[PDB]
Amino acid sequence: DIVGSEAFQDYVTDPRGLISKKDFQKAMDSQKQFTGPEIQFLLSCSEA
Amino acid sequence: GQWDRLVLNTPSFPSNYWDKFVKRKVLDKHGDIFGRERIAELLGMDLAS
Repeated sequence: DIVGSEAFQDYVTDPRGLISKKDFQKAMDSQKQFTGPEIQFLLSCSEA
Repeated sequence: GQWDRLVLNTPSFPSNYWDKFVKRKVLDKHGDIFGRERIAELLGMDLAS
């Protein structure tokens, strides 16, 4: 669902469409879809 | 629907109607998801003020 979120699309900076790790953390925190402990699990599962 | 967009930024939107906190309720409901500052600008209100 987060791909269609404007509050994360604006945080997307790379022209190729890539989103920085810190920016993607801040996007989750702003959208409040996932809580703090879940943030780390999503970060780990993300393609580092 | 297009015409109703004029009173969004006006400071007299809840006039001639019982409720005067409709903008505040809309802000408190949609700020966390669509951006609190964006909704404040849309409704013509200042959170700091």
